[PDB]
Amino acid sequence: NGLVFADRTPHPALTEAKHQQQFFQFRLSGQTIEVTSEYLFRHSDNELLHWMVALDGKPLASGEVPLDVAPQGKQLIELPELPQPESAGQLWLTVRVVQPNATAWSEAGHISAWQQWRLAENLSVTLPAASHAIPHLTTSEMDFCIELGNKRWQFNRQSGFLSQMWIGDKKQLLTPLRDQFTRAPLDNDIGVSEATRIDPNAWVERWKAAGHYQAEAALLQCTADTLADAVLITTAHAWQHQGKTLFISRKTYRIDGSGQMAITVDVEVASDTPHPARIGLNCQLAQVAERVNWLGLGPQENYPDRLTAACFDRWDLPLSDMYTPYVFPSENGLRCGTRELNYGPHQWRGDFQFNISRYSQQQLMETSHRHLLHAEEGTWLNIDGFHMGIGGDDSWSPSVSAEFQLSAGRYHYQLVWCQK
Amino acid sequence: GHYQAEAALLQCTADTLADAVLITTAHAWQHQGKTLFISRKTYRIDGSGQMAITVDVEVASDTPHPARIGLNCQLAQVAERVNWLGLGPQENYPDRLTAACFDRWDLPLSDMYTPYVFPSENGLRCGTRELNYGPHQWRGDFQFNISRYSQQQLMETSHRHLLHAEEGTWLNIDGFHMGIGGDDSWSPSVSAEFQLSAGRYHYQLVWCQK
Ligand code: NA
Repeated sequence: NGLVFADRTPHPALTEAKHQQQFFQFRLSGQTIEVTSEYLFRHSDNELLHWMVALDGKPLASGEVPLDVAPQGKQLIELPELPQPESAGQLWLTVRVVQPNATAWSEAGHISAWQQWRLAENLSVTLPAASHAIPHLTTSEMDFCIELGNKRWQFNRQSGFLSQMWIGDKKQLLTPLRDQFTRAPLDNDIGVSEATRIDPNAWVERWKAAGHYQAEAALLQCTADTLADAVLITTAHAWQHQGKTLFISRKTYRIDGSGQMAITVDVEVASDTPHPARIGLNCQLAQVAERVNWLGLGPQENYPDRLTAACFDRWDLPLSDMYTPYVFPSENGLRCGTRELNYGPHQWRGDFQFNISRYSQQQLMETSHRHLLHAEEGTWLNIDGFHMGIGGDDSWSPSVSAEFQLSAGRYHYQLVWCQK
Repeated sequence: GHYQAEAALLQCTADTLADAVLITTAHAWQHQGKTLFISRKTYRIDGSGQMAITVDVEVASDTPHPARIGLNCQLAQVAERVNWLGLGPQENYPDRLTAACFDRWDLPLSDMYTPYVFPSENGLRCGTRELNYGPHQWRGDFQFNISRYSQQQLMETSHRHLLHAEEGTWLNIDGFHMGIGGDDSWSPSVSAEFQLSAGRYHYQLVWCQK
């Protein structure tokens, strides 16, 4: 039940505790930062404030101001009028309180508090320079093949999914790109439930009994169209369990001249089915790469009801760090509010949540101990428009708060998949 | 500048499909060089006369959250009755809708107008899946008001008795609408969870004849 492993390696939840338990509070108003001390006895005499402004990851300004705050007191810090941003994007402000001198309990340079705000945002209005290339639609009884130069997209007409992609003669997928509404159950999803003594109120059991894990996709529609400068693929699927429709998924794929695939997804969720664990897509990628790069919340694991500690910046970690090694394996390694993701030859743009690793949701839920896991061929990807909270007020009864349950009935998300 | 903002056209293309015609548009609302709103739409007209409209709006994070995200027009038709499947039968808003019930409702046009002595936005009905007026039918998941008075007349006139009915019927169909508040009437009182602050909004509508 610990915040740390038995060998004292931190769980991701330790960072969330550090941030919420901070001793300095911050408000922003125009160009003024207000800092409040929550110390009862000491002055801030080993503290200074580092601030920085970045446009979509790229720094534009930074600076330092010594902190001089009495117990329970306030200090007003006025930012210099900041250089105007050139292009489009959202400006972000980050502050951190740094301890310059070593103590009996910390190293010099130790970070004790932090906070972020959105500043000015300029929206992209200018039409991206209209390219000339034009994608080529090839139709057979079993498939739709889209070709742009030497890039190839294959849609299966029987199953209704993007079943393979090609750059030249190099294939990208080991498993087709499909919808996903399930996660490998966390301890909070399971609670005190067991094979010998089932607890029907637990999230895992409501999910099992409704047939979420056994749901079979059934194609409703699958059409292909040529436009002026692109090809459009329209699909619709029903997920059913023994006659009862659980979810309907409606998608458009738009592949244009610049070689980008715009995916638009619209999902309906039956009001009387237990709210699903996630609403997204998954596939098994052929490529295994070293690093993972993203513009979003990080660097550590973060979930919708546990993402306050994470900051919005540009992050770059090795693949093995995007997986959290819980002793009892479960869904893990998510990062939220991501605008861009980069892995090997692939780039994904939008506003989504993701995890990425060598283990599939199926392997994670079938294995009881972490040492028993084996890396699978390629890399398993999950990209969710929406993901249920993880809870934790206790681990023996539903604890996910109402504002974190996927309960809206109708959902929308869009992604762009291209090459970097 | 929300009231003074002018729609600038970014894109407007047409494509013929196997069974339909698809119109794509994009607009940007600006004031003194700042982009407030961007609206991206597709209209799809299929073989059965139905028009499917898809809208995606971006709102600038540093502009004050908008009062509504929707569409308007002035219809030529003046009909006796309004018929809808949604919350009703009385006026209801996102932070004042619990009393309303979901069902099929049917009222004379004049009932779709609340005669507040000082005139303002009035008459909204929320959580609607279907609206009927004359030979028109709208389907989706939206909020609406319908009346003989433009938002503009309503905002320029000070006493209800000084209002005059306009030719035809003004229709407002919103994907989203800001709460009304009222914990008091002398400071901002709309609670955070009823402000339109998500930055990106999506809604869809089918328009047909019946
Ligand atoms: Na008025």
